[PDB]
Amino acid sequence: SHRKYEAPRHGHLGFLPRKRAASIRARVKAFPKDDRSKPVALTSFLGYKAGMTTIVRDLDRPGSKFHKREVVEAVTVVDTPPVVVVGVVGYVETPRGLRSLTTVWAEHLSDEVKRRFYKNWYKSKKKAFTKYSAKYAQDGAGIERELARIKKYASVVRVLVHTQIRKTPLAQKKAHLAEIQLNGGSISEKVDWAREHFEKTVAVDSVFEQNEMIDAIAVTKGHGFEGVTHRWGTKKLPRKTHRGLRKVACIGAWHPAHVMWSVARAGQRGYHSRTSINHKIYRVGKGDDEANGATSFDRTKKTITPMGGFVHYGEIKNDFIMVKGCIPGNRKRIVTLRKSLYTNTSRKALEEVSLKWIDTASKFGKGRFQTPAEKHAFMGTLKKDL
Amino acid sequence: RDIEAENGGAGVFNVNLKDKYLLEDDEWKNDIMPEILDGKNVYDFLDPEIAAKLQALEEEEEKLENEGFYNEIYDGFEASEVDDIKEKAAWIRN
Amino acid sequence: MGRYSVKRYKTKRRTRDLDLIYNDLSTKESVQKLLNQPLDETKPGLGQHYCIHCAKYMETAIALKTHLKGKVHKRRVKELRGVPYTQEVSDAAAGYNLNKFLNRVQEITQSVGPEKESNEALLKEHLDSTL
Amino acid sequence: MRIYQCHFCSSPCYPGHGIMFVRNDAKEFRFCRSKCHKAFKQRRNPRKLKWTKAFRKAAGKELAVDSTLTFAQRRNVPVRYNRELVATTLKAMARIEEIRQKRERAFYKNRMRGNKEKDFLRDKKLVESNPELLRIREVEIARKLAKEQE
Amino acid sequence: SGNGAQGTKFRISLGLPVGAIMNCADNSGARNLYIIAVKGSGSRLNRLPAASLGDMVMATVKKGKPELRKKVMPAIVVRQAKSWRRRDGVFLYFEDNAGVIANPKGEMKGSAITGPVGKECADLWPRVASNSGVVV
Amino acid sequence: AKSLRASSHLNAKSVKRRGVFQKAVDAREQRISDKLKEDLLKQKLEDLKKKEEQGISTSGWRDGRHHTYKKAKLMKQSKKKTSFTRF
RNA sequence: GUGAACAGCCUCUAGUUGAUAGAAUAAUGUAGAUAAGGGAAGUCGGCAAAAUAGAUCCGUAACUUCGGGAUAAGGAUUGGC
RNA sequence: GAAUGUUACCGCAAUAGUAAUUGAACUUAGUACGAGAGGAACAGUUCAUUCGGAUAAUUGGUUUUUGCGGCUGUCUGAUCAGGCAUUGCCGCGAAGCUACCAUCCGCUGGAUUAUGGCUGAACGCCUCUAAGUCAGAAUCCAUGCUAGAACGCGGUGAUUUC
RNA sequence: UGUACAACGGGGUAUUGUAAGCAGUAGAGUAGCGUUACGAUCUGCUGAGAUUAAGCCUUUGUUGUCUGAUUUGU
Ligand SMILES: [Mg+2]
Ligand SMILES: [Mg+2]
Ligand SMILES: [Mg+2]
Ligand SMILES: [Mg+2]
Ligand SMILES: [Mg+2]
Ligand SMILES: [Mg+2]
Ligand SMILES: [Mg+2]
Ligand SMILES: [Mg+2]
Ligand SMILES: [Mg+2]
Ligand SMILES: [Mg+2]
Ligand SMILES: [Mg+2]
Ligand SMILES: [Mg+2]
Ligand SMILES: [Zn+2]
Ligand SMILES: [Zn+2]
Repeated sequence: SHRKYEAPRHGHLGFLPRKRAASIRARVKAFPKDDRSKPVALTSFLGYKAGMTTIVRDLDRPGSKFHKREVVEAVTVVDTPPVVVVGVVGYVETPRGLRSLTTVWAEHLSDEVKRRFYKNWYKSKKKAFTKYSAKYAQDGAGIERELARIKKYASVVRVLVHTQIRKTPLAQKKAHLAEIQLNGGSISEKVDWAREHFEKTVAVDSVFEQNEMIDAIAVTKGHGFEGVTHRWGTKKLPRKTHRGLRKVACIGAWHPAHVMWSVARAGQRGYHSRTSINHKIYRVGKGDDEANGATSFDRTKKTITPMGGFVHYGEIKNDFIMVKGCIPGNRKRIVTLRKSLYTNTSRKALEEVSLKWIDTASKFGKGRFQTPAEKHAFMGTLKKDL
Repeated sequence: RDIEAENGGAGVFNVNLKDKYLLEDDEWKNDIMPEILDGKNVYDFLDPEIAAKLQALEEEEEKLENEGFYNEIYDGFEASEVDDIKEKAAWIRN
Repeated sequence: MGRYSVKRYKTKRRTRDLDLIYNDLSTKESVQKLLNQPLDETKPGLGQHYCIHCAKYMETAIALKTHLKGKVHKRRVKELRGVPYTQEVSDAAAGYNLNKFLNRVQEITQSVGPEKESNEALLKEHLDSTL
Repeated sequence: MRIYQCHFCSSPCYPGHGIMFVRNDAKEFRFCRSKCHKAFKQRRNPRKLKWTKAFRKAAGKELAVDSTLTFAQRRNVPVRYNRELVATTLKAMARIEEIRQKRERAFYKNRMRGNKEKDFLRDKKLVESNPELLRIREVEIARKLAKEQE
Repeated sequence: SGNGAQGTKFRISLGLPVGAIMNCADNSGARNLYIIAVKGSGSRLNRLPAASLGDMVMATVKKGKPELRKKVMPAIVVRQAKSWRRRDGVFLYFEDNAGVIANPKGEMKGSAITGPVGKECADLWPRVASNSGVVV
Repeated sequence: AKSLRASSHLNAKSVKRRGVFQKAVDAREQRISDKLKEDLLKQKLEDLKKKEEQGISTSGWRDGRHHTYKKAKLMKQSKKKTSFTRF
């Protein structure tokens, strides 16, 4: 008979199965639709999540109760040194779907990206792409033929890039390699662009800019095996119920004589792939800017890195992206930043961000000081300093 | 409201509150006032004749620098002797 | 964090502040108003037997007398001896509103302090006479 | 946007940090930290807690009255915006901070004078009081030097 | 946001679920107020309706005039002990929970409010703002 | 309320989208593309300065390795009867 | 020794050091705890926990077989020198 | 997780699942409409409810960091430094975890239902229907989102001297 | 056999709240002859001292380490 009181089900059936993601780098499942008359452009970028901090924004939002008023907001900092273009892949349309027809690599690759092709790098003879690089000799036949094949048959063109992980504070030396779709001119112009950009760097400010909505694709933080109460958000059973209260009391009271797929069960929590959308870029910071932590209202010459560095990350010494709010993944995880799949019609996508202040107090405690000069000036002369 | 209706309408038009400022120079209207400088609020230092007050403070500083406000041996002991005593005391404590 | 501190100094179990009690004792009119209160049914002792220093009602005059003869009351009396520690002290220790804080200290030492001391002397001798 | 000082320890209170308590007489108590807020709730005395600026000024650990400490005060009468006046104020703030730091250092130096004299007297008394240990030290010195010689 | 309220209301931490007793901050003769319903409350199984500062509730007088007693009336929450975030950048709280008696249009029954009134409630309700002596 | 998939709201959105929002998207695209070109030119100039210090038919097989591999694979599929398109 | 105390806690004489181990620190348990704001809205039912607690002084109703009820209830206090 | 040369990197997408919801507010406006009393909506904007997915800058909770300090009783002659009290107890406490007790984010193309039509017979009138055809619901199928067939597949690197 | 790796050390960044030792003429008083003796506590040297990656950041120092096992072919 019918359930007496209505309640919505616990959890979302479209995020199934709640299994560990197959890779630590979450896949981009859809790129923006290509417009051929537009100039050539990358559709995505790769970065590393460094941490969070706090800002003060001078908000312009007509019709809002906080119009012409200051708001304090959380932001996420992503460390984004330039990526290095190393290859190009062509894709053809078939009745079974998109098929990669051919791949062309650049003549010279760094050991940073060569490490991605090894499980035991220190023992290997490092022979990867050595015979391939010999195909660039004597007027480059083979290379030219495969570029001609891409031009003649490809309906989609993607470019193989990799991170420069040696510019981050990470202990990992092996770089991250990814395909990034080229949306822009014709197929021929896409291929010419890729061939021209082989072994060259693309910086994040030649892909994004401030006041733009982007999407964050990443694997969430893992939490191991989890019970139903916290994995699914179900209600705890009364105190000292026999055989536990972090359970669902009845997993089936009705006919099918099985456990339904729609019933909450204990299992893996976290380390899933997620694509969150519409995060506004608050700042595109440059790595050689001495005051990239400073605003027009705060005249302190300071960088973005908080005192003592980001906890478990280190210091920001490269270009960075500051997006408001939070993104999937924990600090130092590789994240993919994607351009919007559609033209956002909300006015927040039109707002221009004007930051009044960026928090650089220490995250390793209840940080009270923004700079070491400020801490020293407030405290005064110490016993060791005399 | 006519300006608003021709620009964006209600809830889309963003009015500039600085346009009615009565300042000495009209180019100063769209100027950002700084608020923080190295842990200090600019507003509670902002004052007319702060330049004269700073000058008086500097005269005080010069008077101290002339007076000598900013500027190993004992009776019965030389420098090597006090060093020897210090080393022996450190040895004893250790 | 601990249970003792939580259940004693929970916000819903807060007590009157020392600067407020200092202001209560500073003026004679406040002293007389707090000494002579209307018969209130919801206060202990029908609103009578009120110690101003501790901001506390007692059920009876004998309870008030035994309270005045105690280390708790003497502790509160010692606490109310100095400057009442406004936000001006913290601002001045930071180096801000220094002239304002110094003027306030001068006023306490010159006028408000000795008047409070005289009121406290008169209040103590009245409590001795009536108790 | 304004930097406040903690009601308990006078530390700077930046936006977002700490917590504010409003008393029924409309007085705001801003606290930089949970530590200071819990001390206030337990009703501890900031002038007796040694880690606070109120105590340090009360006990004379740092100079409290100086001509550099009078420039910063809450301005309740505004002045019209002037670009060059703002520029002069910004230069003056750095100059005042530099002079205040120099005078703070000098104050700590004057407070700590006599330390070397005390240390030397203590060392002399200890050396005078330990003749046997010094003899052991000399034997160790002579044996180590003879080992180096041979 | 309630009838008589002026504009939208952004989310505030909830401090007063049904069954709470707050003080009466006006001068209409009531001493405390017992919350029995919250206007604008949503619906979810097992979840208690709760009120924050600037909300309208239905309340009974437990202590005060017998004329005020045995009647269910609207009240507007002007103070709460649960800390809440201000968008300027501070979490804050009051000493007590407090409300004032109103009619369904949000007009004040009493003539004055003793103690501070939260800015959010004052800005939401113009009659509370008119009867307020202290706005934080 | 109107759902996210409500026709009249989506029609109003499309009318709004064809105008000022698409204008903003296009202008940002032009700015970013100019920055990308300048980035390439700057890399060329740096490499040039550094080197100053130092000084088509697609028919047939892709290569002989590809020829041997695909021929062997197709022969193996014929022999083991594992072809998707041939018997 | 503490303390009213053959209580609990720590120690001297004497006596043991036995009870399968090692490494890890998911869920669910068993045993024990803490929690903002609210304060029984939970539940068949305040079940369970929490709150109280030693001693000194002030004070203590109905009812009553006049013996009680009574540690009724309600208050002030407690270190060290 | 065996096996279809070995080993490695980048990918495709059959199939299965799928997700958002509701209320108010400004403007339209004191307008249409109305003797009056009253009193809308589309287009343009701003918040919130329920749900969902993350997240930890900040606030709060938590403490074997037994990190720092203190307290009772006893024991180590005292000081010092410590032990025990089934984590002894009290205050603070980073890190980690975590809360509508904290913050962020959650869309747009095709085909349709009722119904309103166009052209038009049946039936020399007529008729949205018979043939043909236009719109149109929170619906359907997709776009987007999750997994990826361990017996679905593609592209690419290296491929062994006792 | 190297922006190599590690163990320590250094510097930051955080946490607590002023170490041990010595001194004073600060200390309710009491005992003996203005003085000495006991004396909770207070003050100074001293934001001192302790801790700080175990899932914090960093590093021109010191000392070491870089080595075995097994299997795979169109
Ligand atoms: Mg932190
Ligand atoms: Mg229920
Ligand atoms: Mg609680
Ligand atoms: Mg009930
Ligand atoms: Mg019930
Ligand atoms: Mg009884
Ligand atoms: Mg499908
Ligand atoms: Mg509309
Ligand atoms: Mg959650
Ligand atoms: Mg002990
Ligand atoms: Mg017709
Ligand atoms: Mg597979
Ligand atoms: Zn008292
Ligand atoms: Zn503080």
